[PDB]
Amino acid sequence: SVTVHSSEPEVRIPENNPVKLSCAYSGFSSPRVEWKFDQGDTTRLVCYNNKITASYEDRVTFLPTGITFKSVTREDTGTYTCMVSEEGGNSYGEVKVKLIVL
Amino acid sequence: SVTVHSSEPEVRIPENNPVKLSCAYSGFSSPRVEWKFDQGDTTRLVCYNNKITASYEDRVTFLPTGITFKSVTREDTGTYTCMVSEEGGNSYGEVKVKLIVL
Amino acid sequence: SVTVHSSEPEVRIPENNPVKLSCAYSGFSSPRVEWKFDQGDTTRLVCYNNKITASYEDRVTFLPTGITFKSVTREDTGTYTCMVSEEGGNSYGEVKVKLIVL
Amino acid sequence: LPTYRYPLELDTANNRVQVADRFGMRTGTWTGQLQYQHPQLSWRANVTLNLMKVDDWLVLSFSQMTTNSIMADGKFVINFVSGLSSGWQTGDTEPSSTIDPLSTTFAAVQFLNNGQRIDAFRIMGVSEWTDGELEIKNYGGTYTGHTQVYWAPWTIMYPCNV
Amino acid sequence: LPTYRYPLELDTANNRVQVADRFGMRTGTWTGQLQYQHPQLSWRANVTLNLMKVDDWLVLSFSQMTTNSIMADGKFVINFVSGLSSGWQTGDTEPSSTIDPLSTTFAAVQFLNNGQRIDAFRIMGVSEWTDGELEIKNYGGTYTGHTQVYWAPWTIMYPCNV
Amino acid sequence: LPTYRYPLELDTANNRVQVADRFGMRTGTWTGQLQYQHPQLSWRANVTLNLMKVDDWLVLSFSQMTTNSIMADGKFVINFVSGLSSGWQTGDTEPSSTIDPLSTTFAAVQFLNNGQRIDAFRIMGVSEWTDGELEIKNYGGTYTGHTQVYWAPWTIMYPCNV
Repeated sequence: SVTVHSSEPEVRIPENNPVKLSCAYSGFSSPRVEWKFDQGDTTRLVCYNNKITASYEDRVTFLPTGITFKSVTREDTGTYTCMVSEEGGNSYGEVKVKLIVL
Repeated sequence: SVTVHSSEPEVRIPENNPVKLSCAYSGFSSPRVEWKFDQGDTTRLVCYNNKITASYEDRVTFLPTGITFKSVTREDTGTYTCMVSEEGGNSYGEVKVKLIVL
Repeated sequence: SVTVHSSEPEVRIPENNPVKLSCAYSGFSSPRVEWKFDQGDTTRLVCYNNKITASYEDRVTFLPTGITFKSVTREDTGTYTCMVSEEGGNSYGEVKVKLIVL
Repeated sequence: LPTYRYPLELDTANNRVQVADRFGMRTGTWTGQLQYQHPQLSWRANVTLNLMKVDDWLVLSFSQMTTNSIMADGKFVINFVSGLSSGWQTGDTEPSSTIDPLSTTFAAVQFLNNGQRIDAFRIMGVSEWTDGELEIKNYGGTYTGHTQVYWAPWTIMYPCNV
Repeated sequence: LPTYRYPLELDTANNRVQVADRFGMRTGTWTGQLQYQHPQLSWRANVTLNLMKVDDWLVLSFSQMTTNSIMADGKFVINFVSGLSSGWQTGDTEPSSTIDPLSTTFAAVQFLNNGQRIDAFRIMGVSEWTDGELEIKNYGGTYTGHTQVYWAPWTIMYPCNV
Repeated sequence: LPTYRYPLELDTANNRVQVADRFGMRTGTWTGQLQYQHPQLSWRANVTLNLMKVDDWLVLSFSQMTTNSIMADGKFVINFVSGLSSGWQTGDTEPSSTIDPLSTTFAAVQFLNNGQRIDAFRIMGVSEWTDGELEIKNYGGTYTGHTQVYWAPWTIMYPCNV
């Protein structure tokens, strides 16, 4: 019914550089966007309800198009899962953007 | 304000035959239908919220026009009260269909 | 954003006479009116949610324009605070009508 | 132009499209027999409870009562099939889910033994609803041997739709 | 065209008719004296409780408090006539029904006697509202002789309209 | 003409515009580890709780469980970041306010010591939500030394928005 995809499903950027991870979506009346970071075992909340977490507030900026980082460390390497859900949860979509800090 | 009535207020049917008890109603914006069976002392739920009870599933079928039985027996004899209520309960109606199994 | 005012901010009336305390308001989509009486220390509820209290029911009548008393005694002397609030409390106003029973 | 369905109302005199004031409040009363069920003991007490429809919730307001002895567990059955107020349907008491418990509350009780009035609590959980029969489980709580039970007033609510 | 009434809103930049996000949340605070009433004992304690309007419900959030000794039974009075937050009316605390109780909860209490702290419960029922005065009855619960009472935080809610 | 926004819907075949029936009921399940936290003792138990969105409320339905020993005080942490149902976002568990407590229920517990099962109560309050982590403060209640804790089913809800 709806579409959730990324322009760059794999992103390789050098250390201490900015980066935007793009989340493209369509078919939603009123959507809710969520960004989760997975590095091996640890899962981290980045963005929830079109709002950035306290642990990522200082360097990440949200836009419907995606999440823009000011700088990236060796720490930030891993998968960034973007979930878009319709209010009332009748429709929802996922997309994974692999980030490789060089 | 509203109308709730039956085509056949008294119904005589032979044993093991089908029967439809008709509930006709009008004036409701969005109505809720309920069918209760009264045989002397025992009151039995037959239809609630435009849905048939577990104890009557296998043989009764609901329609806004009324409740259609596949078969009936000496057991099924008695009064069948049909209640139609408006959402928010500002208006409501009743009708009793006496069933006599022969 | 809104306006709440009185025609007569000070009212001096003789003992056992009728009196209307006027509450004029504008800018409200759907307003809620409240009247409180303050005499030195004691605060008294007169009108709440466009409805008169039990302790004032027998002699006070509410109108959007204000509160009409049938009679007044030495007891009734003091400040009458009129509060008008918008449903959802995004906007609200106050006005004080001093009443002096002579 | 579209119509409106409860709780949504269209006020004619105003061109007011609002949410019904009765949505947050719809009174009723079930008058029947409170069935206490346990395999080794079962009894029934004539009770008359109040009902309130508050948004998408159904509140039951229990009044203070004195009942026979109860086991460490047990369940309470309320047969809504008969006993409801005027204009109230048995379907008006149907929960919006099958999740168990829908809700749990504590009930303050006194275990009347000899001349003693022993204070205790009882955990009440809204369990099932089967063709008009509401099932409230008393998982337990503090307990002692007694001959009677005085229950202080209490409230339980569970999700429901109208 | 039609208009709209709270909680209904019309979004201009979108041709959006929706339900106010604040309908499910409207903060406030009553700052006053908690009146404990019983015929043989009465006292008053300076409390400052939080309030939340959640749909057609009014939540009172009690913070931990230490009070004087209380009798086996009791009443708690809250005079909303004065003490409410900015933009809050005494009428904003009126229950949508007269049913008694409108809701019941338990409070985790500590009966401070000698050096002892007795863990006990205290049932609370939202009973009356009279010209701004809410009356929370304490039907009882567990009891022992004590000089003071420490109350852990607690919540009571009751149906209400805005 | 206006579009509408959840909960406000529009029925095509009827010129309807009604409050969605799912507004008063939206099921889900968090499957994870219930974290008990205290400075001298901490443990984690595999639990699978049910969730219900009822209007502007989020209800958590705990099933009966047996856990390790607990201290007189304590915290219960629920990490919603992972474990939620299909179509459920960690943001779907965010409370609508920061007032402490939001709500405070009681849990019927049995402190398992020797061969004994000692009935007791635990007051639980909804206090914090930090980047998907819910914190339920166990303020206290009746307590004894025990080697295990059997918990009867229980419910807690707090205000939330969708």
